[PDB]
Amino acid sequence: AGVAEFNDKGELLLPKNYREWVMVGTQVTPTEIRTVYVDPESYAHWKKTGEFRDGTVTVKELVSVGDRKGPNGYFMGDYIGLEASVKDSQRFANEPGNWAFYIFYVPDTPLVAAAKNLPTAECAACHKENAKTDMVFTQFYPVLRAAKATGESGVVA
Amino acid sequence: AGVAEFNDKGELLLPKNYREWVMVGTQVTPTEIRTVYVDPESYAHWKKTGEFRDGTVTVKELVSVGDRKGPNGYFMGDYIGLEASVKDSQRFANEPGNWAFYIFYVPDTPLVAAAKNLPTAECAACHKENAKTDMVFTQFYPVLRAAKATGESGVVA
Ligand code: HEC
Ligand code: HEC
Repeated sequence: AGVAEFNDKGELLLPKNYREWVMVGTQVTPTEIRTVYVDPESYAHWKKTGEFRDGTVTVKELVSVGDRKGPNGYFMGDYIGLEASVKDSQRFANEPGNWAFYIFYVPDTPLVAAAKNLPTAECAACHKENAKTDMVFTQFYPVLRAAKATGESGVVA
Repeated sequence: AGVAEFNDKGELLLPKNYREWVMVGTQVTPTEIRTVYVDPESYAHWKKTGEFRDGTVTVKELVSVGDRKGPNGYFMGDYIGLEASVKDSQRFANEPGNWAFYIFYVPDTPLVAAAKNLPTAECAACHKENAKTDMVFTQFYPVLRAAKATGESGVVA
């Protein structure tokens, strides 16, 4: 059933300590950096199978960009947004791929402790139309690639 | 003593599964993305104390940049390099801050299974001269900031 926690009305509670999950890719929009996490048990399953288990949770964390000069570059600035997706064949039996999509906050919609699953036109449509693997954009996540192709979570000599 | 493993001649062995460690910041050079990891036990200590324990290992992983068009952005491409640093008051009693610095590979120096600690002019000098906190560039690592300032590894409502 996985790591997702839901309140009585079925809203997804803010995942806890997700920055300790496995970071699978980071993207930059030319302004924003996005960091993508997969919960450790789902990542472990992925290593073994190249599949997203029932109960998989992903988190996408949005940051502004800081500028470094010397001793030049960009770095993760302020946290400005948080999205998540959850796979559950039972709870989301009627959603495409059994995935539900969520916004916790973005440039201003204020932060909620619990989020309602979003309509397919808003989120799932793009994902199911374009994502390489089961509605997750693994074409952009080299941590997952090395994990699936070789069972590894790092370079090996 | 921490997670670092050394061979008989005192060379640091390639850390294993470091992409499962805690990613503390990602940087972009305007061409390359760099991802920075802190081993989970040292991260846990940091959460509690705002200090790098004896035995702390950090890893900096270097990637080329892929280009995404639709459905525009940049993403982590090919792995092209790996550096590490290790704090040990006993093993590195004679190094600045007791930190040793290492290159496993970069655009071509080929990959080694084990790396020798590098001279201070090459690595430690810049770090000890410019890094905010104990020779680690925490001024650029917002995961560590939120962890130290609030004990949190994620946004809380
Ligand atoms: C990244 C994303 C993630 C990370 C996990 C994954 O499925 O890859 C989540 C949980 C999420 N988004 Fe999503 N999205 C798109 C692309 C190309 C990427 C990876 C590349 C990058 O980050 O730069 C995503 C694409 C799209 C998209 C195309 C027009 C739409 C309309 C959406 N995404 C919409 C949503 C959501 C609705 C608010 C939502 C909660 C998402 N995405 C979650
Ligand atoms: C990042 C780095 C890390 C990550 C941990 C940390 O100490 O912050 C390691 C293990 C490492 N480098 Fe390092 N370095 C510099 C800066 C500003 C950052 C963070 C910003 C970013 O990644 O864009 C670093 C600075 C410098 C520098 C200034 C001229 C020098 C000469 C070096 N660094 C040299 C080295 C190493 C010698 C080959 C080496 C093994 C490093 N750094 C490791």
